Amino acid sequence: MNKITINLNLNGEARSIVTEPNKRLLDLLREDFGLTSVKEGCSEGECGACTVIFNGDPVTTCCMLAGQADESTIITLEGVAEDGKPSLLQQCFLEAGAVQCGYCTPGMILTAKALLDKNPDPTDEEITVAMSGNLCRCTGYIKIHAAVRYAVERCAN
Amino acid sequence: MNKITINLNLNGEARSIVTEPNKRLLDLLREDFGLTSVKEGCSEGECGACTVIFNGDPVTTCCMLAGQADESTIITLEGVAEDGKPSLLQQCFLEAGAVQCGYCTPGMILTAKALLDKNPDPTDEEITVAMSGNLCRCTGYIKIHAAVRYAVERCANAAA
Amino acid sequence: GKDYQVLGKNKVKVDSLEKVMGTAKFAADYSFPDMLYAGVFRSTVPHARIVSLDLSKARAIDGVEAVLDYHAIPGKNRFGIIIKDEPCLVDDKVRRYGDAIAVVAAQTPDLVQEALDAITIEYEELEGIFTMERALEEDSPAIHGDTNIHQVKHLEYGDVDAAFKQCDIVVEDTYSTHRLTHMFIEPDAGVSYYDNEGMLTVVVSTQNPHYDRGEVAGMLALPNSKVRIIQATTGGGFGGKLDLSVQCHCALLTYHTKKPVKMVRSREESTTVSSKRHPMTMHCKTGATKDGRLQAVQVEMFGDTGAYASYGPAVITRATVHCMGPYVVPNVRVDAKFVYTNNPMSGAFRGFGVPQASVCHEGQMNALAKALGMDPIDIRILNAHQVGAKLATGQVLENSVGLIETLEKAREKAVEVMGY
Amino acid sequence: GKDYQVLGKNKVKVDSLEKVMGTAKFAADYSFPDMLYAGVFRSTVPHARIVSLDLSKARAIDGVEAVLDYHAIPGKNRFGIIIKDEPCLVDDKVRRYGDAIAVVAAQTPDLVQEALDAITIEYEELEGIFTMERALEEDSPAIHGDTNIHQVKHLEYGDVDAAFKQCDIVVEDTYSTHRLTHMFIEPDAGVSYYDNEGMLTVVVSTQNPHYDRGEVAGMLALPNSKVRIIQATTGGGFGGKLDLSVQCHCALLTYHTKKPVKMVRSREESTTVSSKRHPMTMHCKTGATKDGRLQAVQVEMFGDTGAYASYGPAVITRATVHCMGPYVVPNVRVDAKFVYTNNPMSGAFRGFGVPQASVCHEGQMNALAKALGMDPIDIRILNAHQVGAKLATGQVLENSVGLIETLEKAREKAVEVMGY
Ligand SMILES: Nc1ccn([C@@H]2O[C@H](COP(=O)(O)OP(=O)(O)OC[C@H]3Oc4nc5nc(N)nc(O)c5nc4C(S)=C3S)[C@@H](O)[C@H]2O)c(=O)n1
Ligand code: FES
Ligand code: FES
Ligand code: FES
Ligand code: FES
Ligand SMILES: [Ca+2]
Ligand SMILES: [Mg+2]
Ligand SMILES: [Mg+2]
Ligand SMILES: [Se]
Ligand SMILES: [Se]
Repeated sequence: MNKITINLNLNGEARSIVTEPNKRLLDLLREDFGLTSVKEGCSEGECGACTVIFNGDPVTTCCMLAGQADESTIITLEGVAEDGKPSLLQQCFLEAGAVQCGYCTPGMILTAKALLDKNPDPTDEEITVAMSGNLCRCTGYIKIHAAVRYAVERCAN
Repeated sequence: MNKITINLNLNGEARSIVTEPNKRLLDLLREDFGLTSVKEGCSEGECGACTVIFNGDPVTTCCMLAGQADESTIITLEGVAEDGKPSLLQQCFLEAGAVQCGYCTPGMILTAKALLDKNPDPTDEEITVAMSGNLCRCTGYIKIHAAVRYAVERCANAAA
Repeated sequence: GKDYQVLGKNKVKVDSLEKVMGTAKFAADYSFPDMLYAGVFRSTVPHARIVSLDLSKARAIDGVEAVLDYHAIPGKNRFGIIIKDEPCLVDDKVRRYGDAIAVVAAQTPDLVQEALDAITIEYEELEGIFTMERALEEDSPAIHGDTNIHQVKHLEYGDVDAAFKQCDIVVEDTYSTHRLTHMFIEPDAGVSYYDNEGMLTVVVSTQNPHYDRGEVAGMLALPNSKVRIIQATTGGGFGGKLDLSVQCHCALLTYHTKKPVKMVRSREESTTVSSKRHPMTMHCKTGATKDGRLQAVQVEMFGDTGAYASYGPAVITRATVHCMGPYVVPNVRVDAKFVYTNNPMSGAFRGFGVPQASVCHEGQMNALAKALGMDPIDIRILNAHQVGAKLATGQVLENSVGLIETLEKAREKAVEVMGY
Repeated sequence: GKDYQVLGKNKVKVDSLEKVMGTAKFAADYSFPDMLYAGVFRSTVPHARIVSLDLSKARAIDGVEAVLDYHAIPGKNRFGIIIKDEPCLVDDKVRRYGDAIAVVAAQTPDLVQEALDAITIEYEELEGIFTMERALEEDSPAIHGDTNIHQVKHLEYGDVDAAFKQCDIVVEDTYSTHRLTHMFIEPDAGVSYYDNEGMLTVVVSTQNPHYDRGEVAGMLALPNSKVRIIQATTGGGFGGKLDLSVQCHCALLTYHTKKPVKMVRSREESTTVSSKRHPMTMHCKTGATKDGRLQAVQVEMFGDTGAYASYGPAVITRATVHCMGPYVVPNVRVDAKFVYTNNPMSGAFRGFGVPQASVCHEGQMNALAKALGMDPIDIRILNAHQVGAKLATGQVLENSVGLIETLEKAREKAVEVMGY
């Protein structure tokens, strides 16, 4: 097995790394790039905790091989903050009560951001289906959704 | 400036590193090898806090270029412990009250050890001269010297 | 109401910022220099004796720093949140599937798994008990001690044998609740190490750091003050993280290698090893009169606490005391028995045996409400607890009782939203 | 003497283990991911206004993240252990050599130095004051406010004018001590950062973390509960690490870059910038009768507090309260005047003015003993403080007074070991 060269745009910057391909994209991000916001809750693509914005689209990084992130644009929770400050979405999650244990939060926010970056004014239903790939055992999903609805409204102005 | 390859035996094991030559051995040990026990109290050879055992002799690492550690055997405080436990000498510093702020201690212990590895039963005068390159602002040296003397006696004691 | 400065207000939580920013670190997010990785070699049988265990080939792998069994423990090898019947590493015998037999520490996760697949073991299987029936048989093989009867409680209030004669209605039925798992989104994780000052420390996903401290200190024979447990940001527990998970296994390895030991359970191993809700069966008979006032409740329940006690003693006790819903019952009889089995360890899960008990009594009430043409709410409001009432334990409610309000306000809201 | 369970015993220190093992971490031994290095651009003139300051060229260097002057501080820019007369970064004017003017944060120590070398500045030099004589001349520029007089104290006890007339012997001499530096073996060092939960933090070599905190919080306009100061294993202080060293410069650079900022001072800069012992000159007249009994002490002293107050207040009063020595003197008068100068900042150095005072009172006692042909120890035992003695401040000693025992034990030992 020979190491492969991987070029990608991670959190707004052009990165490049030569490493062994025998690993998942989740491992690459957590271990090689130190992005620990990307959680691993099941290892089978179910919980969504390992969700990251892969080319405008959210994806389960526990289902992808490191090499597949080549030539792609990836955004993890660390990339959401604006110059170290909580974005609008993040602020809404804070005030809405959408956060209990916080293990699912990164994925939730990334899924909600991916959505809002395509559909600024989504329907509550479009919001639901949009985040149906992320499981939470704490909130019942209610207040998480409210935070998204909250953000959209403040997005109007 | 081309990088150089430095081969040395560090704390018992053969290490090898390819690095820039424009750094002191003190920097190599602290930064590249993570041995923070090696202190920088003055940068000019006076305090002895950056002392390491070099090919059997105590030397001030702030006075040396990294490449000069090539083909050498070096022992820092981290390499004195025996299986994660305090060596006899270290146990003696603990008990003799030789430790106050503890900043000059790595140097004191290494200098003491360097002496004992050569001369297991030194005279008090020999102990003093041997450690005269290490400055301390807390102890007044009294108990640091006692610790070494105590180690020498307990070592002989181990004549069972 | 009752004007408060900050109380009641929806203040942004003190730990939400780091959670939404992604800087918050859960156990598995921690990494240290020279940090080794750990894995646990567990049993594949449910009940047996270890005839032969070979760790020689595992240890011989270049990259594996340690492989240990119970012999490696300097202190005690019996733990438990209530009853010390849980080993850190099987010594006595295997009492369940996934029992901790040995632990490994290596430089990489794969080297951990490699060292694990190299271990061989021989079993002398016993009769794996899986039903409460076979477990009660004075004939069955004792999983613990000389009996499979873990807990037995009996509550007697007033005289039910009599009251059951002053009732115009009496309903009997058997209830049964299944086995469930907390399923917190964050799998079990922990990391142990000796800090810069020599302090043995364990960062871990837990619900009770201080309890964990005692066990670790016990295992290593160290005074509590010399063992530090740091409850890291925890991704849910719901009761599944009260029992020990990786604390002792990590600490044990850090004790022997003196290096940091990280252990992150896969979802599979996490679910396989953690405790489960107590599956229960409850035989009940409630007697009431025309008007609807309850006169006497009688219950006989059983419980499958699993291979180990865990919160079993607390589950049976709390269940016994609540089996007769939040209603005033002048006569109560309760017989409860929990037994050890080779089924997954039963312990604490949101409710402490009350959810199971709620099904039983609420099932009866709704049953009486159906046999008396009463509205499920009213028949409840009638027998609802109030300040001054007397409990099956002889205790009298002296304050904070808003059960009827939850019944009226709720019904009201239901009407407004679902047309009650 | 009281059978203590553990008190008095030569117990191994709770922190000696890390020190002998080399694991103990002093501030400079800390390193964090993405950590930047910092340096300070300091004045090379003693007293002057800044005409111009160019930071553009320093900012343009690839690898330099920040180059800040006082304009970058969001909160206050006046600090001080006792008197808030010290800036974090000079605003109105330079008052000493080595005054902090701007700070730099960069990816490497070499980049920092490169940034400092690229900063240019133009001063409008004022008169540098280096003598207390010139400082007291009212036409001399005022380093602070409208006068260079920093502190004044006067102790009046009994009546020395009357007393001196009743004396058989009076010794009068002018004493003076010099300027010294602490020279702890570990140079000033610190590192700041926001932790995982967003907590602003500063790990530093200090003697007073809680004081440090209040200052940092005040600079960043934050509540004290939101600024964490962690005193790292400290390589000695002796008073020189009471004043702020790197805490604010680091915290400020972290507040702006949001990254960890490490600042380790070269021995040179540490000495140049840290406090020094107050040099003092004491004029004393001490009177006594033939039997060697003290009747009156009169001291007129001056202290050079340097550019900033630091412990100037603490030093002048402590020195004033003790300058008659550990002796019962029924009549004492003390005049003390400490002045600001552009000399290095005088602060706290083991003794707070008493070492300087003792040179005086002991010099007097020895001249008395010699002239009266008495044994130096005897003349001291005769006038020594004892429980019950009345102090020059009106205070009467009520307990714990063993001066005579030190005197006797000391002489007894010296007779034996040095032939006293
Ligand atoms: N009068 C009250 C009561 C509760 N609360 C809120 O609700 C929480 C629950 O408080 P409490 O009922 O006192 O229970 P504990 O804090 O002791 O939490 C443990 C409890 O919490 C439960 N809910 C959980 N919620 C989350 N997010 N994660 C778990 O693991 C949970 N596990 C369960 C289980 S099981 C248990 S035993 C408080 O932190 C508080 O934010 C409140 O504001 N005012
Ligand atoms: S770990 Fe990827 S979806 Fe759960
Ligand atoms: S808040 Fe805990 S899993 Fe979502
Ligand atoms: S730093 Fe090397 S002798 Fe002082
Ligand atoms: S113990 Fe502090 S310098 Fe030696
Ligand atoms: Ca626990
Ligand atoms: Mg300080
Ligand atoms: Mg001063
Ligand atoms: Se629970
Ligand atoms: Se001091």
